[PDB]
Parts: sequence; C-alpha cells; structure tokens
Amino acid sequence: QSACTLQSETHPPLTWQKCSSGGTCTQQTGSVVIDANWRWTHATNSSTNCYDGNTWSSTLCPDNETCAKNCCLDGAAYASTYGVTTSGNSLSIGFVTQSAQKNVGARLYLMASDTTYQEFTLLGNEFSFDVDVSQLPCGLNGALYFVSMDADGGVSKYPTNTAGAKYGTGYCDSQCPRDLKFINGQANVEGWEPSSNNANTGIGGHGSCCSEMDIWEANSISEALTPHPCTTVGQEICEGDGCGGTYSDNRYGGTCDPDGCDWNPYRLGNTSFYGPGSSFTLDTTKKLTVVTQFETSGAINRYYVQNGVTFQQPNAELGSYSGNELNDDYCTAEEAEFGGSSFSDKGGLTQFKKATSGGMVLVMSLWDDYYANMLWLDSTYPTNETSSTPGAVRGSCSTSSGVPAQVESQSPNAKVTFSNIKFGPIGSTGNP
Ligand SMILES: *[C@@H]1O[C@H](CO)[C@@H](O)[C@H](O)[C@H]1NC(C)=O
Ligand SMILES: [Sm+3]
Repeated sequence: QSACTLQSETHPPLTWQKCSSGGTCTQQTGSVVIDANWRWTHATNSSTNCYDGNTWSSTLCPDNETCAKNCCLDGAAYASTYGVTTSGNSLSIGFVTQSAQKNVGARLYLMASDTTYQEFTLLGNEFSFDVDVSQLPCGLNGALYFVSMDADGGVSKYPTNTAGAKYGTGYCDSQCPRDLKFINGQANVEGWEPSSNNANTGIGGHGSCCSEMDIWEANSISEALTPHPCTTVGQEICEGDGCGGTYSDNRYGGTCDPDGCDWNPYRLGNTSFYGPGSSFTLDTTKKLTVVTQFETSGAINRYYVQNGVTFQQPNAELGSYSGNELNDDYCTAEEAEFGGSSFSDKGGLTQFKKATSGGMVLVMSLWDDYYANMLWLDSTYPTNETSSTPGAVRGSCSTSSGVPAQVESQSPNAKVTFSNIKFGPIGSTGNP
C-alpha cells in the first residue's frame, strides 16, 4: 500500500532511558505508531473504502496486487479514534472507543525516527518498565513484547509497500497472524473469510510469522513471561493452513511455536504472588516495575519492584527442576510435566537466542481474544481439561468472563498504562 494524507499522521512522542554500565541513564526521545490494520484503507484518489466492516471492495481489490496499487493507508487520530495518549514517559492504551465505528484496543510500535522502528538487541541486556494493570479485568491482555520485524516496515524487501513504518506496516509474530490486511507489500484479500463473531475482522489466505519475546502478557489477575521461537527467526510470509497459529485450524501446523515456554507464577503454584489487593505479594491495584534480563546462556531472569520493595521471580518446583529462572532445565521440565512439544520442536532457548542476538521491535498493545477468550492467561485451559490436570489452572477467572461481547460491554473503559521504559546492559536500569 501507499500512504494518503486525508488525516495527518503525528506519532505520539514517548521518552525512554538508555542506560550504560558506567552508572548513568540518558533520556531518548522516541514516539509510537499504530499498526496499519487499525487504519482507514481507501482509494488513492478518493474517500471510497478499500475495506469496510469485514469485507473488501470487489472493484478496488480484486486480488492482492491490484488492491495494493489501488489503496492507501491513512493517518490516525490517536486519542479520539483509538484511545491512545502519551504523557512524557507514559503510554496509555484504552480498550473500547466508540466514534463513527467501534475501535477495540490498539497495537503500537516504538519508533527511532519518522520512518524506522527502534531496534533492540536483547541478549546480555535488560529491559525495565512500569505498568498499571488495575483497570484490566479478566479477558484482557495488556501486552509488552518484542518481535523480529524489519526496521523499515518492510519497504526495502517489498517495495510495493511505500507506506512503511511511518504507517505501522510490517507486523509479524509467533501466531503467524492472518488477520493482517497487508503483508509483504500486497493485500491479503485473496481467500478472505470475514469473522463470524467480529464485524471488523477476518482471516486472509496469507500470514506473517517471526520470533516473539512476550516479556509481559497480563491483566489484574494473571501475568506470564514467554519466549516463542520460530524456525526462520525473522519475518516470513506463510500460506493458508500451513501458517499454524491462532488463525489456522491447526495451531501447531506451521513454522513458529504458538504456545512458547511460559512462566506464569499462578500456573506454577504460587497463587498468592500476583493479584488484586493486600493478600498478594504484588498488589495489582497499584503500579508495578517489571525487570527482565536476557542472560548470555539464553536464560531469562525476572524481578519486580512495588513501593520500593524488590521481589525476585518466585521459586517453582516442577519435575526435577527447582529454581526461579526461565532456563533450559525449566523448559524441559515444563514440557515433561504439563505436556507439549512445540517449544523444543522449534529449537527451544537455543533457537530463541538467534532472535535476541539480532534486533527486535518493541510492541505495546491491548487486546481481547476472539479465539481463546484469554483463558490460557487467566483461567483453566485447555477447556476440555480440569483443575486436577497439571498446569491447567492459570488464574482465577471464570470461563465466560473473557468472551469479547461480555468484556466489551461490561468494561469498555478498561485501559493499560506503560511507563518508564529503561534499557541497557544487565544491572544498569537502576542507574540514575
Ligand atoms: C509466593 O512467592 C512469594 C515471593 O517469593 C513467597 O513469599 C511465597 O512464599 C510464595 N508462595 C508459594 C506457594 O510458593
Ligand atoms: Sm541467573
């Protein structure tokens, strides 16, 4: 697609800290951009819609190439359309925003300039941020994560994309998403199947896969840390059911691991660690600092700060594993105790090190789950299992509270606030 300017595009500014091993942090001035799928797509020379509701124009978009020639992405009114604001080092994302159309959530990338995403090399480094999850009920996910996307949004590899990172193109993740309207500088209208339960979305014939590090998938009830390796580390198109992921009939049928090696303290038995109110170690009614270190072995270390008090990730015992670090022994014990083999089939933490030794883009999002209702995060899952099945209980949420029609109606003014992003060598993000 190309870009149009019926609505000017002004990326909300967002500051963050780059820290040094020399004992100081320096403020960086970035900005955020909304993902292209959220945008109005229209004809290059008129206001006629290329996509509206959950279907495409037959005359502008008869096929993937013709559509990309005929259509453009427009600018975004961040606050009034999407419920997105920034305030210094803080980013707020709202849940439901009703304007002329219903908007649900947002996915945003951190930029380095007007036309390039910021790329971070995680391996040997640490990432710290603060989060307020207090206004996230069961069924929602305020997510902060990294993907192996191209810095330029794909423009150099697919030059029929002239909108680029300035308009939030180029997304990929370990779910190999097929709901994207543009992949690799072409539309995704071929094979488009409107969602039966979502008047605004559908599934196309192609998807967009890459490595993903879920630093933070969370609400006020549960939180999880999850690396997802892929057999091709960076962005790769996939075709139809061959995609796997959330949008295909067989989730385990493609090149990426859609489940990952997750660490959820509740799931591991620590049911008083994280939750609302004073009976939990981390009280999700109040703001929390989350620190994540990418150790050079490939392991991942986590601690938290709340009201000046530091808490390390809690210890887990699972099988022969005992410890508090997400490491090879953990991931092996997890597959043995809880079942599954997609993580190790895709090469585990050794394949994942290929992603973290390269550049990844920071993504911040808020979403509800039209496929699995976020039960994997905060409830009993899979839903054919029972509470006695090892690993099935991930939070205290009911089965039905995460249905989008319920959460969107009951909690439209849910929101997440991310702030105070700090990045640098291990041990540096506490620097002044
Ligand atoms: C949960 O973690 C906290 C922080 O480490 C600890 O004090 C508490 O004992 C843990 N509970 C369980 C069941 O492991
Ligand atoms: Sm360690």
